[PDB]
Amino acid sequence: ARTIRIPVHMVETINKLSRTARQLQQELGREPTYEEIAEAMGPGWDAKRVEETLKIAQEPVSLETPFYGDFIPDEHLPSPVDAATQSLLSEELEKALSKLSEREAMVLKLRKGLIDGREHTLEEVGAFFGVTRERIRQIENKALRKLKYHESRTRKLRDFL
Amino acid sequence: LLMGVTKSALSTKSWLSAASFQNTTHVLTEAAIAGKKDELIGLKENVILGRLIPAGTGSDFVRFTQVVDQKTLKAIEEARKEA
Amino acid sequence: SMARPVSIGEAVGIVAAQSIGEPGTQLTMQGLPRVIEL
Amino acid sequence: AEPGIDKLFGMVDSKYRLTVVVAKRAQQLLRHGFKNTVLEPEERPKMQTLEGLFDDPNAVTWAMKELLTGRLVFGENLVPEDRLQKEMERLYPV
Amino acid sequence: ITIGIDDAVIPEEKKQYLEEADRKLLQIEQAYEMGFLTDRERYDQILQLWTETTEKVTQAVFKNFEENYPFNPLYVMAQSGARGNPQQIRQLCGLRGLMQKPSGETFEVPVRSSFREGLTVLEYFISSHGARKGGADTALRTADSGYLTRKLVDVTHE
Amino acid sequence: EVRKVRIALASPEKIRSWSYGEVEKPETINYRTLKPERDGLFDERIFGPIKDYECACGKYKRQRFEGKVCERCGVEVTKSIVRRYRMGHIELATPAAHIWFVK
Amino acid sequence: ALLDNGRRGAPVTNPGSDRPLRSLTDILSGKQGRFRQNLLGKRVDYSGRSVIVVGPQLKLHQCGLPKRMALELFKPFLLKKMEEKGIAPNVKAARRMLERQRDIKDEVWDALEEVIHGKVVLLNRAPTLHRLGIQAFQPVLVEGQSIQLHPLVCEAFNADFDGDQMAVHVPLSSFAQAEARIQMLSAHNLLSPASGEPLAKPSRDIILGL
Amino acid sequence: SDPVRQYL
Amino acid sequence: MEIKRFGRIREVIPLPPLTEIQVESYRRALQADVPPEKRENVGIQAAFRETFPIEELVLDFLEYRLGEPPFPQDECREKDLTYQAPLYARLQLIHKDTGLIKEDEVFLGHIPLMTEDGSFIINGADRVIVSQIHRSPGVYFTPDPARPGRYIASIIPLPKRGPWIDLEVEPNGVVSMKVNKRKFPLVLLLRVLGYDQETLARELGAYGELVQGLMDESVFAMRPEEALIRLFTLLRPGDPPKRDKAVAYVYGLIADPRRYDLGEAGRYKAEEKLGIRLSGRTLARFEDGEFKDEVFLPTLRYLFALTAGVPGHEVDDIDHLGNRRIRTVGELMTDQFRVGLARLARGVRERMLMGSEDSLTPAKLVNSRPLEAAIREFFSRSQLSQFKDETNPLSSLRHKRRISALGPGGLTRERAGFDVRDVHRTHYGRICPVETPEGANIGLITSLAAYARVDELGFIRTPYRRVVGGVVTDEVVYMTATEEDRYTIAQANTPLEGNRIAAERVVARRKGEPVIVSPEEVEFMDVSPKQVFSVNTNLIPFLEHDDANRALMGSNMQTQAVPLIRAQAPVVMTGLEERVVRDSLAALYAEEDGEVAKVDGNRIVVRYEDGRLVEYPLRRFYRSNQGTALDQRPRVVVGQRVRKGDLLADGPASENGFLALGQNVLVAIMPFDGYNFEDAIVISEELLKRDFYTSIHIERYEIEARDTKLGPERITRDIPHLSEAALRDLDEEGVVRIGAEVKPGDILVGRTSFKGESEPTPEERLLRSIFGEKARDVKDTSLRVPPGEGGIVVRTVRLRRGDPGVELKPGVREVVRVYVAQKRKLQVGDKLANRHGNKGVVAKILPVEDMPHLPDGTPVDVILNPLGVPSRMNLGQILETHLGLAGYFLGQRYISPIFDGAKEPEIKELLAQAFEVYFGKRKGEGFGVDKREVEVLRRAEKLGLVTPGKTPEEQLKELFLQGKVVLYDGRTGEPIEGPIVVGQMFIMKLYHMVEDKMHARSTGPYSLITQQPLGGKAQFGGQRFGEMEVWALEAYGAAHTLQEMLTLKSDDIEGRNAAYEAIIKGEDVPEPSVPESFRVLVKELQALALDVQTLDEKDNPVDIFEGLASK
DNA sequence: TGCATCCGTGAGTG
DNA sequence: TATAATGGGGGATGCA
RNA sequence: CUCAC
Ligand SMILES: Nc1ncnc2c1ncn2[C@@H]1O[C@H](COP(=O)(O)OP(=O)(O)OP(=O)(O)O)[C@@H](O)[C@H]1O
Ligand SMILES: [Mg+2]
Ligand SMILES: [Zn+2]
Repeated sequence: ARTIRIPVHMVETINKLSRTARQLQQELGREPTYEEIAEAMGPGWDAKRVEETLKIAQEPVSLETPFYGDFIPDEHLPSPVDAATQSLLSEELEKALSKLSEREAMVLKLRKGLIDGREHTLEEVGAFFGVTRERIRQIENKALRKLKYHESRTRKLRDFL
Repeated sequence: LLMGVTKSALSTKSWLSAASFQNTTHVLTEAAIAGKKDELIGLKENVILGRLIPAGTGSDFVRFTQVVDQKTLKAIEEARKEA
Repeated sequence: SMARPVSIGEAVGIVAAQSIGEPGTQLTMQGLPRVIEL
Repeated sequence: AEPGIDKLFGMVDSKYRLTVVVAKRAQQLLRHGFKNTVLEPEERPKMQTLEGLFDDPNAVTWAMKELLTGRLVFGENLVPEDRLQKEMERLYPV
Repeated sequence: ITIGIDDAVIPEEKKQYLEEADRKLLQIEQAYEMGFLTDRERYDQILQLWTETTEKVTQAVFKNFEENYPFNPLYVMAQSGARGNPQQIRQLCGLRGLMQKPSGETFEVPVRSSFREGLTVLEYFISSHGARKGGADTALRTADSGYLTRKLVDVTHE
Repeated sequence: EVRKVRIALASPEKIRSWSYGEVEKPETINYRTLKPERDGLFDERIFGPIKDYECACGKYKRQRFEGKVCERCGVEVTKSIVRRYRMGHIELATPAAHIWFVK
Repeated sequence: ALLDNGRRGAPVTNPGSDRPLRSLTDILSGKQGRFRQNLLGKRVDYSGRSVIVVGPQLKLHQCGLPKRMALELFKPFLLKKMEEKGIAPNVKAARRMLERQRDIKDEVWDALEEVIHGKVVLLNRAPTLHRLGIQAFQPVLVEGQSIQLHPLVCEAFNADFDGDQMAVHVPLSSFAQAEARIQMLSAHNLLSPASGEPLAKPSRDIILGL
Repeated sequence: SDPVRQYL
Repeated sequence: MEIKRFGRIREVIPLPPLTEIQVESYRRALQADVPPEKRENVGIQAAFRETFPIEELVLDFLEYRLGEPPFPQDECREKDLTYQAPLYARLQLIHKDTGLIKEDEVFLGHIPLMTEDGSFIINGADRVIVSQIHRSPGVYFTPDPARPGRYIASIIPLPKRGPWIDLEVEPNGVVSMKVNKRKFPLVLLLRVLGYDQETLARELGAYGELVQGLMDESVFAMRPEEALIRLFTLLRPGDPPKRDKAVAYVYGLIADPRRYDLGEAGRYKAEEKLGIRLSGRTLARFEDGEFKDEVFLPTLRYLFALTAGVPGHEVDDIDHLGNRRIRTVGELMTDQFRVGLARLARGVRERMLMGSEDSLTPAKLVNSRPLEAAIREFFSRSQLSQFKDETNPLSSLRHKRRISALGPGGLTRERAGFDVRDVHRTHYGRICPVETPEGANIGLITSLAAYARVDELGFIRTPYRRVVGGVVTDEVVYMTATEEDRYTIAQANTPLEGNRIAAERVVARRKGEPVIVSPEEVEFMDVSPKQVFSVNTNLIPFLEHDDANRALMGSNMQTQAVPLIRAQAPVVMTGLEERVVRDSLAALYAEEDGEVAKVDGNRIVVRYEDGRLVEYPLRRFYRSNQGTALDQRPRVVVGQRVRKGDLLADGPASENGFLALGQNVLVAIMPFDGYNFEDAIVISEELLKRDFYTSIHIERYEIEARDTKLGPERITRDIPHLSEAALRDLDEEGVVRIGAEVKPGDILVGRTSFKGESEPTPEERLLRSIFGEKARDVKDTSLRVPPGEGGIVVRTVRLRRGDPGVELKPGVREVVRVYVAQKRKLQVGDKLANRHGNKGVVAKILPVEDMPHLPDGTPVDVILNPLGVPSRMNLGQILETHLGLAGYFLGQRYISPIFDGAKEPEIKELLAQAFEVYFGKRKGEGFGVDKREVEVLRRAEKLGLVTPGKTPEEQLKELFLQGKVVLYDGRTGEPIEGPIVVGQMFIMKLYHMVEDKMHARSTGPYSLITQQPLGGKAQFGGQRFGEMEVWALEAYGAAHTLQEMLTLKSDDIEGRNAAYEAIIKGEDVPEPSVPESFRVLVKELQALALDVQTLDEKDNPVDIFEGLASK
């Protein structure tokens, strides 16, 4: 019945919430709070869990509701402004693959994850140049500290926030 | 045979124009059945395709008109004299 | 629009359509029904 | 209106060809840094900034002026594309 | 150039025309009560008479304007083509004219007053029918017209 | 250059030729992780990657892998734009009639 | 119900509503269809809209474009011109300068003037009944919020001043600019394409005076 | 034409 | 000050409570103040008595009650709740077998209450339930459009309470019948009622073409049972004609007072039309084992005698106001209370037959969900439930007095033709002939007349004084339309001496149509000229000189008047501007006599005669629905003796108890260098200086912080990568301080949200590890200020979860509302309008030294072009301008009644009394006549305005009596070559301003599927370049501009990103690629099993998807 | 005579 | 997983 | 529902 399929037992729980809250409303003369529900449910039930259960019990709505999907932006795809700066960040950065070197501007690539997407520790990285976890460190900090001096003279990367 | 403007617009050779007009289903079915190809001749076709319309600056009559200064026009005619 | 021989590439059909349509829509805001009937 | 637009309409057999010529010449001037201009310093269109008279950034206006001078050749099948591109980029670097 | 209520000059021929109209109306009513004419002939003749009178008072307005007040703002704007037309000016100075019944037929009782003189609630209410019908006419025809436009564009775009 | 646009009838074989995998479950996305379901209406194994050059389980995570379908989850690592492109399909039991050509 | 919902018998609706679900037919066909809504007419960037107003001091090929609108509509050009001079380090900083209203200096409004020199804009009023429903105009930067429109063109657009509004559009290319300046310029389109008679003619005040 | 009545 | 009023007509009865159409309706529906023992069977009571008792166990209804609202009105507006009262009902369970009796008071939910002004408060927003006009129930007889000599009889019940029955006589002599799109001879149905052939010749029996033409032997040869069975087989193909099914269906569709319900009004209507009586709101009944008839036979009798030549038989006009009725708020609320009750009864029936047929209680047997959902649906989604128009006090009043023909149960947009839109002759004094929207809604949405009221049957009543013989009585007789059509009704202005008709001949009306009649043949008379118009229409002075097409505009444009901070009553009034302020409940008055104890800007304390000390809180700067600040200001000083019904406070757009929509200004009617071209308006800068046309506008900026599967959103003052310069006006929590200047781009409320798997890609990881500062886990999602918005923060509302009294929606932690008010001065673009239709945009703002001024240095304020006058035919504004000119020097304000107002010679007299003050002061001041005034006098003498051979004083008097004066152009000093009309005019600033409507967009949000820019200023959307604009660019031949408009500036993602990147670097734009929405089209066609192929010239497929859709 | 299909544009607000 | 329960709740035009 | 036509 649901667009978002829910495990049967969970559905049963939600139904229990519905009937309980309905009873509470019928007897109080008003709608119940999370606390009254949590109390009437029994042990192990607090307001938080009731609220969360009600949060996952939400039915998604249609886009073509008189449309509703026309007032909804596309957060995924990069805009021209986004695509621009990202294409200006890489540009103003491979200006640093230069000033450094070939192996310097690569320990940083593994460490920061430019190549594989994941950050390789100075441990794993040692098995690609032979060096141990303290020539790598000096290999890294020589890069950054040099790049830090390459800053404040080109002063390009500041605003890039 | 005299035909109304609507019927004549739907009976056109282009299935894109006919579909974009009215009776989209009735047009698309009979178009897909006959394996119809749209030559992209009219305006609405090239509009849907997002191409340059075959009218005005997009007319083939004036599309490929070239502009060259006499200085360069002569500067190229020298190398194209001998070998 | 320029009182001279038409420039090649002129979208004649669109101009005609708008030239017939414009008065009708404006002279609304046994006339138009007859026009449509024709 | 546009300066001497009647003359330009007299130059062509269709106004759209004129438009194409103007646009293409504008792109030509824009890509070569105006160096390929057939205008003399006194004929060069100018804008009045807070500093003073500087050359007009609008390459379209430039194209129309140059077209008014009569120092431009128009028509179809005059010169192959790649040849014109190569030679012009040679004479006026980018 | 300005607009005052005294710029809506009521021609002096109006009273005479209304009198003659009333006496002819009386003559046709004599031709009705006595059974000399039917109810069709009566209504038609009344309509014709009042339209004719309307024309008369229009010509009177424009003539008096031309001869006695050639620089009158209304006459100026009307003649020059700046704003206004003979009918509207006639409504402003002469009479409002005959009005429309909601069905489409015409009230045999015209609106003798003008905007300068001021109408009665009855005349106003009578005019409201025609005004309403006009607005509805516009609103209902616009769609048809635009539709036609799109048809033409579609049939001639190539 | 494009100068023609042809419309034609799609055979079941053509439909399967477009497709990248049969949709078997009427399930949309995970009701907890908010990720798509396996063989569902939003499965990435069929339609394509959700993020640019990244699989589901996060194994192959960048452009060094492209076209390489993961083994653990089974998702290709191309541009995430492909989910606006790659067609799916549903293999019916008893064939049905296209309502257009009928009515 | 998937291909053409509501075609045969009754249309399938979601529980709790009498609303037929949008099938693949309802998406493509209709005035709200994909064709008439997204192929034969789209929404565009580099386009603004404002209440118009009469600008008698304007020449036939001119219009009064507010500096606020012109700022946004010519933003990418301006970000370049602010780098070619020195009002900003680069383009990103230049854009992050115009973000907050307080951070806008005075040299910006001059650089913007330096940008739009020669290039024109396109004024459009709905309903665009004919070709002259959209016309090209050389923009003149003004204060306030309203767009100043030439009097003589108020007949083609059918634009009075009882609360009307117009939309602006910016030809980007050196081709789109030439098309507008040569073919779409109001001073070039004096006569009517329908009858041949002058459409840009003295009316109202202009007549009343003479 | 009605699946319900037809099935009934 | 001196207030001079005209008019000779003595209006007897005053205007009825203008909001009573909803008050008296809803209050009659609920009857909460009436003890349940003395309640009539109307409204909620009738709903309970129609739904109950429940047949299976038998659940029976006893009584109901309404409690007090859990939250007050202002608190409901505050916390986004509904102003409602808890409903309880006493139900008893009766076991029809045993006799078991269990009784309990069940809670059915809440019912939204109507406030004092006749509005509602649903989910924190004010709303109005507009009354609905519809074709009244009963029996009608319309001529068959296909057959001229024949007539169709129609039986109409209340909407969704029965089907429509047609009795079209088919071409065969015998009458047929049409129900539920089916058709069958009426004979068979006639047999079921127990009608023998003799009863059809005895009761009827007159025309052998109809009476004996109905009789067919092949139907008479069967018992009522057999005939009933046959008809059941005729109506439902597939259902076995069982005797207990046919009776159930037929009864349940015609004779059952549950599914079929004729109107009470409809009852009386049918009773009067057929000349009979009806035992109940139904066509037939089940009595004594068989069926007994009530309606069908007299209906047939009337129908057959209509085809003949019988007196008393006429065709009914369906647009008649005697055959059309008004369903008010109470009835509309009832029809959604009955449905929600019938669904509750279903939940009861489906629970009485399973569970425990002895161990049940009215408590656990009743589920009120469908009822709550029903009422909530009617108040939160109905077409007649509208967002309240409380721009100014008048707007809400009009909104509540409007009448819609649309909505569920009425007409659709395509169902509305010409006839329903027209102004019927019976609209006289009931429905305003003037007040109606211009456009597609004309004739559908209307308004109620001033003296008009709706009776118990839903019909509109209009008052008429009785005239017996010749004496006009003070007895006022409210009549309906059909009641009006009986007598001859003279006009209200007809000459009267005391209480006697003095006119030798009077102008009267017989059935709407006008007729000149003698004073003896006069039975009734109009009570006032104001009775035939709306409220806004009655606020237009000199309306008898205004054209309807512009008067309509006048009325609709008053509604849009923004409450000015220096608002003032017009110098020319009609009289209603006081009552309107009264009934709108914007101003504050005294309940009893006494003395004011204290006066403050926040409160007013009064010591009454009763000795009781009452404190009246003043509503200070409250934001209405449309943004116009509704603020009350005190008008009394400490210790002021006050009588009953006296003013205590002035609401927004209200001055001393008078309606102050706009302001009185010095206007000169003349052209001005083109800045007056086409309705445009030129204003003096002296209007902005003394704050004329300046108003306060408030805008709320709500924000939510919720719990995510990534982490909680925190309202903080800590925002990553920011500066103190941007966080200056924020408090310690992160909310903007109260009383700060906010501009576009400024942070109103700080907020941080955790990023997902967007944990910086190595391009950003490396940058972070380069700049030294590490990447945070929270990102800036702070509520900023939209471009073009701003003002001063006056209020902050912070609601949280875990704080006493407030529980938010599931998932949401905390909600913050920033109230930002602004003081808007008049500027270039704002729309001004008078009460006569004249409107325009402020085109030019001139300094005072350029303004055409009077010779005594006094400059004008507004310059209105005369060209906007002749074609618009609205001379009322001119007549307002002259008397206004007189009122500017005499220091007077006037009350000129509608159609019985200030005539020309009286204005001449007043102007003559004004000229002596305007001119006479200068002659004893050591000043004669100016030199240029003589030139103006020369030209004017040539204009035929003044008399040749007269002193300049006399001639200038002749000009001043014509409303014209000498005007000096400030730019030169030289006079205008002629006399200009200058006076005082009531001009209002309208809701349409440029600060709102000015919008621009370089780039921004795109739609999901289409990838095309959004639509709207709020979403920073682009302008739609529709089909017609494309037709324009095509007609021009602008190919590349069109291609730009179709690609780079729209959905060509590659092309658009490349374009922006091309412009920001100073390059020429790239060649556009194929649109994304076209690919969307292709895939949407493939999903329809259609192979769309983009081929080249060799018919070989070209991939526009670029190897992304192919395996 | 039944069914299916059309019925103007752009923009604002909740 | 086992009392028994068995059939629902406008408006005009083109085309077959 | 409102603005413009
Ligand atoms: N844009 C709107 N803004 C405010 N109220 C609206 C709007 N559209 C409709 N309404 C309300 O709905 C009532 C009428 O709506 P109607 O049903 O005619 O529109 P609709 O059918 O929803 O339009 P569409 O089908 O284009 O969405 C109006 O009288 C008004 O109360
Ligand atoms: Mg306008
Ligand atoms: Zn993986």
